Amino acid sequence: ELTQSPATLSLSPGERATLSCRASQSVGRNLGWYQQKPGQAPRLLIYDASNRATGIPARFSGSGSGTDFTLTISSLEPEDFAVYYCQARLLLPQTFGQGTKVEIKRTVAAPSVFIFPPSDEQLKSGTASVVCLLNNFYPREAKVQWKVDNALQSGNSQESVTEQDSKDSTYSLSSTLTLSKADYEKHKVYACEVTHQGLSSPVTKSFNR
Amino acid sequence: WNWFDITNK
Amino acid sequence: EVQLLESGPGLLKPSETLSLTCTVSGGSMINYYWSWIRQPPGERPQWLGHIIYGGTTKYNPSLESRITISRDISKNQFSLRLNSVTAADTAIYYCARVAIGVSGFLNYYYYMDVWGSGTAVTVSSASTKGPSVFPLAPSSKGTAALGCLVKDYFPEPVTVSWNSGALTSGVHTFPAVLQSSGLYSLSSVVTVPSSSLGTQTYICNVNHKPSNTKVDKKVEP
Repeated sequence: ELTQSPATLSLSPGERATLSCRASQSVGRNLGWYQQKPGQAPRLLIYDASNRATGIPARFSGSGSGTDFTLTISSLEPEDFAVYYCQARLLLPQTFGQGTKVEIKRTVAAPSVFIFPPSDEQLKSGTASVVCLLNNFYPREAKVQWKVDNALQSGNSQESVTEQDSKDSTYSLSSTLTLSKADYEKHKVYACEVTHQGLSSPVTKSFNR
Repeated sequence: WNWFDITNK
Repeated sequence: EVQLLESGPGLLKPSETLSLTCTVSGGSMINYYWSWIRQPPGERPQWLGHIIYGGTTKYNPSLESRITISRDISKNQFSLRLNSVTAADTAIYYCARVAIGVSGFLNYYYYMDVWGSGTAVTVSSASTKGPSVFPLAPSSKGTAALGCLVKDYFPEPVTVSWNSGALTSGVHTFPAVLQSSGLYSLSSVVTVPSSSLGTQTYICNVNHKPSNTKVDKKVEP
């Protein structure tokens, strides 16, 4: 199979990106690179190791043969921050490698944290969703934990993370804790606790029902 | 390639 | 410009049969192979199978039992049938052109050089339902955050705008998550000046077309 490394490259618009793909068994010069922008289909980028696909910008090049292949982007442009996949022939089970994501690097930014109680509207319907927002942070790795009257929670929350913001290259994350109205009514303090590279120590936001 | 699969052995 | 367009119904329940068609425009079908690929959320693309100009097929062995690909040259189309679907067949399906050719003695090259647009296929026991939209009210405690919780809808997608799309700065609309219930949920938030919470109106506009549902929610302190 194909092994891509690293999983993520964090670089500035302008810098050189170097992406690796190693095939377990030799494939000659018959490897391709594909680019995928979020919510778009993949597109062919380089084929036969080194051939720009029709239309692909001269800043994109490819090298290697047999076993070790490299995709180089001489000087990154805003539109090149995307996921790149390799693929050689019709190898199975996995015809494509796992992909390398090229993200915009920026300065560290800590999350700004907000907690939202369930609305009376939702409670009327018999359910309480409690939402914690971690806003505008970088890098993407962040930890969030819920505590209810000081007891650590697990299993009753779900999180979601945005793609990098187009203007400020940060991420944001929501965590939603869900429980029944009756369950909600038997506790007082709802809190989320946030950890991140940019927070000297963890930040807690909470309310009392 | 059009009549016999080029990706067979 | 050769163009591929996927067509066919995308909402199925388990045990049912997926049936999609690709229509090729701007080019001939001869001298290329014709593939179906799919990409589940957050995963790499998976090659499903292909057909050749002559009609011979080849399938991914993990689908062998349930898949059929066919082609109609006169109609410039080829098709996918996938039987006995499960939730695991949920994905964006793409038809794609494959540039093929001889490379070595008994070697070949294979590149998916023209992709179609993709069609979202959902397989689920859940039934179509429009969302409920709840306020995430700004805290009573410089910058404030507020939002809308868009809860319990099926299938994807919904759209969310703020003040008819006039408010875009500082807006984040999160990816949907699938709940244990089989319905989706997402939140949309915005940060704004604390000073505005008295004077400025903030309204999230939510649309869910699979249910013809369209809701405006005013979010107030």
